[PDB]
Amino acid sequence: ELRVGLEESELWLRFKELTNEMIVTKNGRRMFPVLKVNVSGLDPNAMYSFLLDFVAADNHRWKYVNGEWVPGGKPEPQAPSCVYIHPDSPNFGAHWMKAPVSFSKVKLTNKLNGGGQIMLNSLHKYEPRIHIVRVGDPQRMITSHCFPETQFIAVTAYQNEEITALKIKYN
Ligand SMILES: O=C(c1ccco1)N1CCN(C(=O)C2CC2)CC1
Repeated sequence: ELRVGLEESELWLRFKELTNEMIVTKNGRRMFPVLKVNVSGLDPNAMYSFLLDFVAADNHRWKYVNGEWVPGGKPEPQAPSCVYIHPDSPNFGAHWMKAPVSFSKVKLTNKLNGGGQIMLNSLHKYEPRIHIVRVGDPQRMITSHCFPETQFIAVTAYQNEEITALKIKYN
């Protein structure tokens, strides 16, 4: 059976309990924690590409008020479709399953200024989603897993000083 497990789930849950934040910048900022998954039940012989996108979680934006995240108004129009191709793509099942798949180089941005970046709306909540695309498949089979532990609010600057401190502690 195909199984995609979140790595460092305990670390992600430490951030999620505070409400996770990821910085977005003009030039793009790498994530901490880094999304990493373990994979079993691929065809070791088949070739696959790994894609990453970010799904908008809510029909509203968020605001940090009195040390609490609360609904902060109507959402901006959805960020454009941005898919990140894992740089090991395409590769054998055996490649993806032999060691955890790390999305260490993906950059989150609030400006479409190129460079394979992911455009996100500040003060909106997103949930990372990984797609496994089988290569040379006339049916273009794709599997999609969501990672609820990895939900975060995109921010131009950290709102919660406990998040700022956590990011420094574990990174
Ligand atoms: O789908 C399965 C699974 C396990 C047994 C039968 O199916 N898993 C395990 C739980 N997962 C995690 O990411 C763990 C929290 C870290 C996702 C993958």
